[PDB]
Amino acid sequence: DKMNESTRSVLHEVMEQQTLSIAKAGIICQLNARTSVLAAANPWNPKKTTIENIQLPHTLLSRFDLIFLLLDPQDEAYDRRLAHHLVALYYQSEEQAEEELLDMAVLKDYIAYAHSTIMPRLSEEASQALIEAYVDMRKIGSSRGMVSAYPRQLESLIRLAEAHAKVRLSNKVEAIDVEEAKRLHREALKQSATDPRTGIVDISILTTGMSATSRKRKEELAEALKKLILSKGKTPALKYQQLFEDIRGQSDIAITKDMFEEALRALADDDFLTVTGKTVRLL
Amino acid sequence: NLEDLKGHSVREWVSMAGPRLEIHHRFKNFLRTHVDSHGHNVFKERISDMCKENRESLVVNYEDLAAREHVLAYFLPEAPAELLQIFDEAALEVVLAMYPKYDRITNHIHVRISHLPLVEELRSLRQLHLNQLIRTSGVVTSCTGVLPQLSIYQNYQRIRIQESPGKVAAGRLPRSKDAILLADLVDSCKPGDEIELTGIYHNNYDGSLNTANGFPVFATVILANHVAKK
Repeated sequence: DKMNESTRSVLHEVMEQQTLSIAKAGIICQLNARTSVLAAANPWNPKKTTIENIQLPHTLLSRFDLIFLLLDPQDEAYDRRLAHHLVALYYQSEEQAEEELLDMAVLKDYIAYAHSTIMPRLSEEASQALIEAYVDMRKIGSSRGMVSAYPRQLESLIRLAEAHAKVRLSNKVEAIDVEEAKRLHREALKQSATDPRTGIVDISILTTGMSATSRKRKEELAEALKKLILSKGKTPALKYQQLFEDIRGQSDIAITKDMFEEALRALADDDFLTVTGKTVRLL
Repeated sequence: NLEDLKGHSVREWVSMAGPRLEIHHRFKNFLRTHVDSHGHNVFKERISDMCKENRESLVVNYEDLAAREHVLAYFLPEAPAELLQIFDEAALEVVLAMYPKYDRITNHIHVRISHLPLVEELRSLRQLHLNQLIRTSGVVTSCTGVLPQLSIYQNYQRIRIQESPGKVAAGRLPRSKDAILLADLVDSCKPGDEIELTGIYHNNYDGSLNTANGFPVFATVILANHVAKK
């Protein structure tokens, strides 16, 4: 979560292009950098979705095939089981450590063997199921008259289905893999992309960094600000603090300095006003 | 006939008395007889301007030297330190023939060549070019003070030139060379200037290079003969 902008930029380049470019001190070259990323991040606040809480932009967060959230459940039985597992670990002994070690060695061999020879390829059933999954995600947006699927989502489902097929050591990817891929993808969408303001998955969170609620509030604030300036339109210049007090005196929401300035910037990009220090001027 | 190169290198040939005298007479006659397209004598005017201002330095153009006396133009880049010596000796007596009192002002006159056709890039010099007359371009970065050098004493100055920025490829590094300025060439330039340099390519031994590389490798420098801004 707390890497700097240049690191974010080179990471974006690597994850999009799978190569890294260098030009320094007479050295000019291109390198192969096809690597699998696994990241751990931090801000909890249930009133806001993950991308709304953490620092990083949607350009990077939209690249992961799956996203997971880890927090305490406030469950007595969960604490009891966790403490019991901890007590069992306090008495951890060779009677089961050796068995876990043996299974770990066998698992390394299993992964190495599967990786060395197995190539899952498409089936008619898997193709139908994957097409249907994409159609389901497009249909989910149709009630709101909006986009809710695009090809990158289908790639995530395909990769997960191929991996599940390879776990079974199957040379065919098949409906067994796709239904599990849909399950994981749906669960991940539920946990990662739900708007806590409505309990519904809002794709614009993952593609723009905010709930559509924030967008609507910003637009309404800009229209209210425009109406306030127009109601005083006999004057060419209005004071910043006076406009802030007018808005905050007419709003139900406790509008912040950032919200007010974002609305001013939006109206400036719309060629309605110019902000000159402490004075707002009409165009 | 002067052209009869047999049994000798050109350096040895122009050292011989017969060829030396033929070269001397041919350049002198070229100076007195050369005419412009209008039928005007070129060097009467140029010598008179040189004398009136006490400047002691004569510029010649390679193109019309070739156009009228090609045999000398053919030898000139192959043995510059020989033909330039003969040329200096020939020019001084033409000057004294026109202006008999000019030995009061100076006892030597230097001939400087210009518009030499065989330009080379500052990184394309090779051992193929050693002890020949060349032309290159670049920007000055280092420039010593003017100092006196033994010979009698004469002015001496040393400079460093490198490839003009934006003529190197993007993101890579420039090459560079050292050059030597003697007599009336000093203070013909200052740092940051872009110049056109005509000179002799020359090399000598240096123990530092041999000990740094481990192979018997020599150092090189350019003796300037004509300098002009582009």
